[PDB]
Amino acid sequence: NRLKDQYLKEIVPALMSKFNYDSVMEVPKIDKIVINTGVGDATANAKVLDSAVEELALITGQKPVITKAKNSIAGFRLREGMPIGAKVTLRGERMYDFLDKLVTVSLPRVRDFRGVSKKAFDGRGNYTLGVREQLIFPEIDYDQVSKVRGMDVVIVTTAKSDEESHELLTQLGMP
Amino acid sequence: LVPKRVKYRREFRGNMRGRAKGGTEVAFGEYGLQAVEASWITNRQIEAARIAMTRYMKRGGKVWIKIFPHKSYTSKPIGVRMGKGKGAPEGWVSPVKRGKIMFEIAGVPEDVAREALRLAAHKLPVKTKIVKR
Amino acid sequence: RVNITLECTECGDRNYITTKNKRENPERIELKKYCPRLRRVTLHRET
Amino acid sequence: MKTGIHPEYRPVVFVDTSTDFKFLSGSTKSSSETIKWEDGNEYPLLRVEISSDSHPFYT
Amino acid sequence: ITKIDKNKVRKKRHARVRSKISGTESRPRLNVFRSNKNIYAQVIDDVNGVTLASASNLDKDFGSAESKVDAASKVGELVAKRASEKGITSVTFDRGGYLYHGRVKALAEAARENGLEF
Amino acid sequence: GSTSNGRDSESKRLGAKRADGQFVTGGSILYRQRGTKIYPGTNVGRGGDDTLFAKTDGVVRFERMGRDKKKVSVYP
RNA sequence: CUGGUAGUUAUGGCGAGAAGGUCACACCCGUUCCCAUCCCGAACACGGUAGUUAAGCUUCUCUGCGCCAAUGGUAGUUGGGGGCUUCCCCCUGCGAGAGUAGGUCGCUGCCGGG
RNA sequence: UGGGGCGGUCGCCUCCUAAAGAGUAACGGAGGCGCCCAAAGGUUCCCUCAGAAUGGAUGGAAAUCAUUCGCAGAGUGUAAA
RNA sequence: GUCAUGGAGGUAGAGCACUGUUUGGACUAGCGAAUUCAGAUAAACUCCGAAUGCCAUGUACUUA
Ligand SMILES: [K+]
Ligand SMILES: [Mg+2]
Ligand SMILES: [Zn+2]
Repeated sequence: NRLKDQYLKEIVPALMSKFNYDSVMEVPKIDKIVINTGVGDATANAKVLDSAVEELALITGQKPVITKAKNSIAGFRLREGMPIGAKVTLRGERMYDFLDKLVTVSLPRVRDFRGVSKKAFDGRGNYTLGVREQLIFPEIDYDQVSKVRGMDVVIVTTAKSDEESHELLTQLGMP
Repeated sequence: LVPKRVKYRREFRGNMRGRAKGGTEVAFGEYGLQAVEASWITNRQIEAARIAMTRYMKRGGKVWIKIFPHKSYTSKPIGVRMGKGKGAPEGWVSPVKRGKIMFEIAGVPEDVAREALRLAAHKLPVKTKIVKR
Repeated sequence: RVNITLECTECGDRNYITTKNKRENPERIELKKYCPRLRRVTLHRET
Repeated sequence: MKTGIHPEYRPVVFVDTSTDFKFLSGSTKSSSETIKWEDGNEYPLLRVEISSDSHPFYT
Repeated sequence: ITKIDKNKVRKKRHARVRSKISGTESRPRLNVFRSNKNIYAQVIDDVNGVTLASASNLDKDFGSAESKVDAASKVGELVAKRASEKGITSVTFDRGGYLYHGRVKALAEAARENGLEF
Repeated sequence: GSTSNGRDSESKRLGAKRADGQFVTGGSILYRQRGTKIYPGTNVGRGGDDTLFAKTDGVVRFERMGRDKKKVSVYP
């Protein structure tokens, strides 16, 4: 809503000026956001899995998806078929809402804020942030948490080069 | 020289018709031994020839062996009759057709090269000649 | 696996033979098969 | 948009306890509070710590 | 992020459909194209590679345009009438890789109501 | 001394059963195979164990579809 | 000129460089409705057209890769005849694979609109 | 049955030998079978694998997530073709 | 039987595109796995591929 309106009003001219694109369609835009939990301790107690399910369903507000192994690993006492993680995807305006909440009341509310490592881009134009402690969530209280399961927050855009992705990401608050 | 592993432990003996398919030119060194006839060459013969020709040069220059003993052969002991399956493997052999270069050397003058190749050719069961690139 | 006979529930005719696994299917199998006597499809049950 | 199945989240207003910073965004919990800001509509209120406005790194 | 081409995957599905359905002289196939605005229908046999009838949501007359669906029904009506005029009575429907759900389904049903026999 | 080998299976008599350009009657077997080494063409069917058979009367033609494959047809 | 839909062993493909247009096509905007997501109107489905050729798409130019490919020679070989038989030689007919000269940035058909 | 004995073998399937149709022997060279599946069968609709590079908490070369490359380097109940 | 025409089929030869075996450099994750350069090898390897033999068609010529 507000973030989308601000972006479409300002960043589009700002980006079309800062890089001189032939057409406005070349402007890199956010596409989707993926929140992945990752749970490698499911073969002893399965309550960890559905646990991760409810805190995902609260922090995001929609049912996650149970993901299972694509092969078997003897070392990790696995065979094919273990539900071994959960994930959520976000698109559109709700994506913008999550982005705003993270940049205002979640990232600033972290234990420390020493910026965001500008070299963590994949080399194509997408970004990944790794949350270690689950208690940093605004709406989730740690008293009902069993473990600090980190979240991969994957931010994908239509930026051909990492430079434009950095422009867009730093333009919207947290660098 | 023995292969590390093989897919099969027994193999047909084959034949040696025709001129060598490839390897009939000196490609790494300046001098080479060329086969004039066809023959099975075992790994004992290769080792003996190599030691002779390397000792004559006093570990100077470079030597390339252009044949490998890929094939195995079997045998039966004294006192056993015919039949009851194939025998047990004994050694490893390379079938060498006429025209094949089987040893190359470099890094030494004419005299040393030719005398080393002459010393080596007397350890081999095949009729040879010395060629220069 | 074991051998099985399927009996028509309206005639008692034993029309079909098949197989099953007794550990996976401990019950009596029921299938809807053609009955040659009545010339129509009828439910068949394991004997 | 799962018809009925999806969990219920509502637009809620966050209030900072340091500089009285006011923001509006979706939230899975309404915190059982009421406000009359953002003329034309009403959103529930939530009390939290310093937001990015009062962040040491953002200032 | 590469954007998927709708027409490429649609043609892949269309080839899968065409694995079974092929139009002959006695039983030509009725092929349907659906764009973002209009709807198109052809009646064609594959033995000679020639189409025998056609209709579109672009002709000068029949301007009833209400939500692209009754337009599809009108197009089906037109193509059925023309095919009957040419003597075509039995056809095999080619959905063209599209689902049998909306505008395509309406076109097919409207053609069924008239002188066509699916 | 023992061999520990010595087993084999009976030969199954595969390959072409009719010639190119030959007149054939309906139901005749044209080719026997494992897998579709040759594909069915016009008026030719594929059996349950990959056998190719004629469905009508006509003349047999072995033909080449796209570069790497083959088929067989029967034309009246 | 363009949209749809076929045939043809990639000489038709991959790659690179540019032009073009809401007449068609597409991206795009939205989710009331039919329908949909192991979650997501992303796709599928439906309802419209503010912006656009940025991409798909169409048109033109490149041999870089890929693909196609002679002629001569050689290997092999049916038949006839000889050696000094791990094999080799001669006469007649057939005749590769590799390598190369060279070719290629497609060619044909039907329909609806400009 | 390269005398007989001892040892081994005796039915079926797949490859090589087998000489570019089919067939073809030896106490020749290699392996499987004496089952399984109520879906791992029928049909309708949909879609695509192994591996690698890069970026990220527990997590480590390899577990889950994201992008790119990727004609099959995977899979096909089980031996091989 | 020969001639003309059309087919199925992977041997000889050859090759390294897959699978095994293998030599010398450059470079190398760390004496040494991968990548590349050059050069080898195969009954149970094949991106290729004959001569012959085989199956048909003919109204061709001869012959039983
Ligand atoms: K000698
Ligand atoms: Mg199956
Ligand atoms: Zn009955």
